Amino acid sequence: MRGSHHHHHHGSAVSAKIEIYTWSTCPFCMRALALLKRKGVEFQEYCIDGDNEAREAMAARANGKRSLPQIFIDDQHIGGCDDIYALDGAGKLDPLLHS
Repeated sequence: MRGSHHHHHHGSAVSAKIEIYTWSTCPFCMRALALLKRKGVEFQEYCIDGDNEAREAMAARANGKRSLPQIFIDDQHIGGCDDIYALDGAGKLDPLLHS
């Protein structure tokens, strides 16, 4: 296992689980995506263009909300575009990512 390895009882390597539900052409979704992209983190986008079933799945997790986008970090609902930009403005988003 040649290389420079960090040890601190990590066990199986796992990282932050970051999810965002979008319509590809929604300007608020686009703005949220840009922020996540600028952070350089790895994330999963659920592009649900025209998919009503997926929207209902989203609503079930997002406090019944059907507005877009909806963002989750480590299974916690963070909210929408304004919520994530607000967090960043307060210096609270990097810790969630989690740095």
